[PDB]
Amino acid sequence: LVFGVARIFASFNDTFVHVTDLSGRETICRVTGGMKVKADRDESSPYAAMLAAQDVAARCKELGITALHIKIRATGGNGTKTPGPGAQSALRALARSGMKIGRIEDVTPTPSDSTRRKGGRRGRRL
Amino acid sequence: VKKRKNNGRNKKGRGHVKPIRCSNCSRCTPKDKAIKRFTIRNMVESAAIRDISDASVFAEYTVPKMYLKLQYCVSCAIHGKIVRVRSREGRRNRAPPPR
Amino acid sequence: SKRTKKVGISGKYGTRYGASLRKLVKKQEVSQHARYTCTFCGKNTVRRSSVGIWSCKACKKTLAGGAYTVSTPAAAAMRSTLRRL
Amino acid sequence: PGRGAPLARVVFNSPYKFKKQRETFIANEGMYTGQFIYAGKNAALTVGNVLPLGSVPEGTVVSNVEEKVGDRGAIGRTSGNYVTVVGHNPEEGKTRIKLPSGAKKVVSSSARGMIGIVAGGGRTDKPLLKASRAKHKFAVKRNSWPKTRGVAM
Amino acid sequence: GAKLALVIKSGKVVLGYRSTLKALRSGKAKLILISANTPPLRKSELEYYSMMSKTAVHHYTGTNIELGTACGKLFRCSTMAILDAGDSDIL
Amino acid sequence: MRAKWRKKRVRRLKRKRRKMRARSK
Amino acid sequence: DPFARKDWYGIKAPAPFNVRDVGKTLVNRTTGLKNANDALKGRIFEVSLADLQKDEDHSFRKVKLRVDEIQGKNCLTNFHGLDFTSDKLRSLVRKWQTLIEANITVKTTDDYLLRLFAIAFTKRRPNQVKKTTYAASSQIRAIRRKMTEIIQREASSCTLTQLTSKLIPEVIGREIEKATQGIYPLQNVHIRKVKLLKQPKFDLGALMSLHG
RNA sequence: GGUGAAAUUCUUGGAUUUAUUGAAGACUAACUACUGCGAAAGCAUUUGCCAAGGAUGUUUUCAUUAAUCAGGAACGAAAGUUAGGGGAUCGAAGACGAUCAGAUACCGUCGUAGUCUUAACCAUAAACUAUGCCGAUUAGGGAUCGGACGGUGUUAUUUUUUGACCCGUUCGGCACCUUACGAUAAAUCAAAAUGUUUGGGCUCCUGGGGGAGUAUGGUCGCAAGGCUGAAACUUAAAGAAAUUG
Ligand SMILES: [Mg+2]
Ligand SMILES: [Mg+2]
Ligand SMILES: [Mg+2]
Ligand SMILES: [Mg+2]
Ligand SMILES: [Mg+2]
Ligand SMILES: [Mg+2]
Ligand SMILES: [Mg+2]
Ligand SMILES: [Mg+2]
Ligand SMILES: [Mg+2]
Ligand SMILES: [Mg+2]
Ligand SMILES: [Mg+2]
Ligand SMILES: [Mg+2]
Ligand SMILES: [Mg+2]
Ligand SMILES: [Mg+2]
Ligand SMILES: [Mg+2]
Repeated sequence: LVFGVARIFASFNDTFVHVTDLSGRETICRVTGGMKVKADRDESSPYAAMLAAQDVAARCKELGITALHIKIRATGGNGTKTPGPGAQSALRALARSGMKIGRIEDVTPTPSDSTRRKGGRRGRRL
Repeated sequence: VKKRKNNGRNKKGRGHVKPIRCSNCSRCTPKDKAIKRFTIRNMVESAAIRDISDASVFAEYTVPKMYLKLQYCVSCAIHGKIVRVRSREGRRNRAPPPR
Repeated sequence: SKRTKKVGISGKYGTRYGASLRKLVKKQEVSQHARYTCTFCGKNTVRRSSVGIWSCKACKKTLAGGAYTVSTPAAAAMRSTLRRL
Repeated sequence: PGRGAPLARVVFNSPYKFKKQRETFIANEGMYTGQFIYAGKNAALTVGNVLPLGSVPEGTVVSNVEEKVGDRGAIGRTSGNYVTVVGHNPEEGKTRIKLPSGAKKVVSSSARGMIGIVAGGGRTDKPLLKASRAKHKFAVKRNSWPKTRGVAM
Repeated sequence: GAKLALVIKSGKVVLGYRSTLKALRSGKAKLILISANTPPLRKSELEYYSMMSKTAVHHYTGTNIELGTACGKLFRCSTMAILDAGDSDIL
Repeated sequence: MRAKWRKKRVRRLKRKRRKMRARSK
Repeated sequence: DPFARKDWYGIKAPAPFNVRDVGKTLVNRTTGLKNANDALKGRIFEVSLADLQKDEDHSFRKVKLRVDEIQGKNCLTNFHGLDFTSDKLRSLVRKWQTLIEANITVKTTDDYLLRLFAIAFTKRRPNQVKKTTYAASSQIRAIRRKMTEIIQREASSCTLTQLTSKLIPEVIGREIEKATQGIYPLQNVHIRKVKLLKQPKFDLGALMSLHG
């Protein structure tokens, strides 16, 4: 039972599914939501994140990766701290494509300082 | 006309309170004036909880819960339907909605 | 009888060199010519000999310091760092 | 004359000949007559002492640093200037310093230096205000004042 | 500090270097106060005199300006000799 | 018109008035 | 296909971890002028303390391991740092209670710098009626003095490996609660993070003693 | 990347993403509250030092030493100014890409001053509780902060003291809940009550809307400007709180 880690970037503009070794120095496969759609607005769609997840899940078979630790992060730090819709699609697809799921953790960068975010004072007048 | 007894915030006796940034606007608003929601929900949706339990190896794993604190300005909370306009008499009721 | 109102020591330059330059110079002219307290005997007899050199008339002890002050903010911050370190 | 930073004449004892070796250092802010100056690898870390850069902790302030071992003083010798020790590397004996110009540099860990800041700081903060004050400033240095504008030639 | 204010109120003290040595030579002095910025040769001379007379020495953590103020005087003082403690507990 | 920028317009007009007087003086 | 030219190694845990085979890894193989020995020397692996100790009560902690030597197809990793998980830390704060954080830096007997972040929370009494459980700032400062004194004294009289043996049961938090019962009673007294600053001269006898 | 959707922009010179380390500057999240301190402006990591402060308790001392204050003085957010240091992020001005009839805007990518700090200015904010300071009295109630007191039982220590929790009393605060013997034009108010049954003490400000916080004179400021401050002329309304559409 070979363990890997699946670092998943889930923003509101795009989704990243990224599998590496236990240290992260060596990356196995890395496909994004924008690699599976023809429109920029669909890069973060739940459907796109699912399609990207399958090809990562398909690709991990050849190296014999059987179990994946999953790390979920959003565009944290000087930004939002809520994962995009792509995070849910990836979790379901890996759990169904034939992968064992190990430890699941949130690794969104949490700033204890929070330098000045863009937009203020009145923010985005929309 | 004074609409509210507490104006729009809670700083009676505090002088000045450092502002914060709105969650989805980045508006600079005081911390006590802002509308704050503490959300505790499972890191995986209830529909996909079963599949995660299927892939458990290691089948006694409990899915962790995301711990978010969302801070909103008045414009965003109203437009996001977090809070709603209440009647003149119903504005004074400082009780959370029942479950 | 409180001669002058604003120029102070910089009244020896007349109406010359511009108002701003005469203010910038009197910041250091007053410090340059002032008498300081000796740190070796406590007498108020330390005056600038030349630039960067300050001599005590009573101790006959010469000290090296700033150009227009006996000590600079950098040296004091530097010196306090070593003592605490 | 013509320097802007005071000099200090320090007297040592010759370890071989029974004679006093006069030598002129560049004084630091804090030095005084009658002070004892210690120079060597085992010298204490006080202002005015001359120590190798390898035996001095990072973040310090030194002056009259030498690029090459034996080149008796090259860097940080004007009025308010100084050299900061950024970090060490004892595997091969090299020390990384920061120069007054803001450039980082790697020198031998056996290179010497004087703890502190050179005396006379803040000299260039007072306007000269007069063609005389510029004239007397350069009269003891060299013949380079005044400069006619080339566009007027 | 505050103890020195009491002894000057009641007891007998000696201010100055030339008279402190005279007190030490007589042997009647029992406490010596030395300022922080006294000349090191003079400081070492006073300490050596006390060792001869078995007299306690206190190194005041202050300059002549502060030591003279502590006695209530308006002049700088570099060293002291306490001959009679008076109603104080400085001993 | 907002009173904030009615004040700004007058304040700008006052600055121009002082320059016209300095010119004559 | 740049994966047939990549070999797979293993990870070896040091004492006193129950499970010594942490897992596998991937790297480019030796091909001349590119050695595998120095390519893996310095890698960091973040693994759960629960897996190493085969327990379900350690699921919220993580242990970092640093590659120091390679023995064939096994990398003898040494302890590199202890830390919590994000899920546990956010669940621990809550409201209406005072959070106390203490930090210190200790030098072990084998020339190791370790910065230890200690965390604690106030205790709700069984018969308490009021909502809040806040502590006075004088008590908090008094609590912090006790915490720093215990952490410094407890970790100073031990080596690096001895400290890890102390961290596994979280024994240090036990006396911190015990010492602070008379000031203000606490809960969830833990060591939130363990971070090393420098290392001494690299050793093999000490390294092999943990793996043998 | 980014958006409602895009584009400017970066990218096979490996962009974005992954791990480790370093540097820089700013900031101090979650804990964080109808909680605290400060005259106000304001104040949130640890430690040490320096000086200060209110409340409490008092069978300590002085004995009217007091209240409010025209002129007068200290402090005074942000922005702005002068001279150095620093300059990560954000970001006036400016340049582009969109949208649009136009878009000198909202949106997006850059980006200077500024944002940070030492020395010196400036003295204005919806500087608001839009509610001056001192004093007395007047309906109930529960929370909470600091101190003190009395009682009770657990808990940790203890040659039985102290801390946490519980109940009650009282002083002093931040406020809050119901009510009207009252007040107001009303909204609402335990003060905006004790006022045509009109007098406790003191200071400041206003007299329909504009012109106008303008002109001029004076004074302060490096400047921006601040303080003081009209008149001609014009007009039958402007305005406050509620009511039905
Ligand atoms: Mg305010
Ligand atoms: Mg010509
Ligand atoms: Mg790359
Ligand atoms: Mg508090
Ligand atoms: Mg904090
Ligand atoms: Mg007190
Ligand atoms: Mg005003
Ligand atoms: Mg007002
Ligand atoms: Mg009253
Ligand atoms: Mg109370
Ligand atoms: Mg109480
Ligand atoms: Mg209060
Ligand atoms: Mg009238
Ligand atoms: Mg009028
Ligand atoms: Mg109306």
